[PDB]
Amino acid sequence: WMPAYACQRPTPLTHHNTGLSEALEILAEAAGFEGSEGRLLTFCRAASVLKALPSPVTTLSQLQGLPHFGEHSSRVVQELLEHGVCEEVERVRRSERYQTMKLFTQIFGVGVKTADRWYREGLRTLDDLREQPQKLTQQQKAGLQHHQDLSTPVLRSDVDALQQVVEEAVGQALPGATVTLTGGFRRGKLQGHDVDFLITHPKEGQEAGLLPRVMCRLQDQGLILYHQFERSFCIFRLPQPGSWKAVRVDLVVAPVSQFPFALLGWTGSKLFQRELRRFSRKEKGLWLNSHGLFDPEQKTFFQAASEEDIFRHLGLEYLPPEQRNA
DNA sequence: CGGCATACG
DNA sequence: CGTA
DNA sequence: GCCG
Ligand SMILES: Nc1nc2c([nH]c(=O)n2[C@@H]2O[C@H](COP(=O)(O)OP(=O)(O)OP(=O)(O)O)[C@@H](O)[C@H]2O)c(=O)[nH]1
Ligand SMILES: [Ca+2]
Ligand SMILES: [Ca+2]
Ligand SMILES: [Ca+2]
Ligand code: NA
Repeated sequence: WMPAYACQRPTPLTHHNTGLSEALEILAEAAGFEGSEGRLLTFCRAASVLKALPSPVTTLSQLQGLPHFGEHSSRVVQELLEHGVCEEVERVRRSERYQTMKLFTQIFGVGVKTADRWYREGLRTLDDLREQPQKLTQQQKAGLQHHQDLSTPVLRSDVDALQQVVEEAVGQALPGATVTLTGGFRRGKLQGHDVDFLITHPKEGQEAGLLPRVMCRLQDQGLILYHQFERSFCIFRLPQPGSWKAVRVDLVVAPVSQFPFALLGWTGSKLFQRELRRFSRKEKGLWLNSHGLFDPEQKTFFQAASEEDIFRHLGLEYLPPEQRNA
């Protein structure tokens, strides 16, 4: 019926079980806030299964045979089908622990571990953090200062103007270098919390040393509100009607030999990529990352000229980015 | 039961 | 530890 | 939490 790995099935951005998937993803998120990566994965995968279905789930019977639905996830769906609400999910939603971990981890520079420590220390609100700035890293100070802007979704309409600014700086840094939009926008999203760009050059090796040159030029243009190599996680100044707003932008450089692997990895979704790497390793005996695909028996790397090549070498039907919304 | 993606900053 |  |  439906295969067990999310990389084996198309997953569109919009689907027929939105409410059920959102409920499961609350439990997934809450598991992650408690450090239970296994439970987070199962709830994420069960949610993703529903996203891949061709029609709404109406009755519990329709979960029989679907992968990743056991007693717990099935009970969640059952309660939503019978009452429109799942008591467990609602308890999580209104819990002080969930709400505060959510608010803290949403800060750029704050992960689960930091948020958990703050929570145990008694901290609960953004103003609690602002009042004791001595415990904050420079990254976290920037994420806290910019938090309101960064909490607002970026529009696909904003992205093109920003891509052109990046292209101009990239072209000065290295003529002929290219900029490719990746992340959720490449999967078709009309909004997102940040913009992702992948940079390369058609002559292998010319990209060496490129990212610092790009960042220096963007900084000289006054566009960088914050930046800390081949990956840069920045906060950019983006024009707005009569003003501007802070936006998170990630820049990545890859040599053209690795570009298909980097494009695949940075286009996501996060669950899709984890499932693809898991499939590669556990079903095909091959090790996948954003740089390449390694056969550990022959000790050789697969040359890829396209994403299509990578799917073929893993024995998977090709999925365009818009069907990778696992 | 073991496993749960895999890097870089 | 943070980030993707 | 679930799969194999
Ligand atoms: N956020 C995130 N992305 C990750 C991780 N690991 C990983 O490979 N990625 C890759 O990085 C890509 C871009 O990260 P992102 O957070 O901007 O993802 P996105 O564009 O779908 O999210 P957004 O729509 O909220 O902007 C993901 O789609 C995914 O392929 C991870 O742990 N977290
Ligand atoms: Ca089952
Ligand atoms: Ca993004
Ligand atoms: Ca990103
Ligand atoms: Na964070």
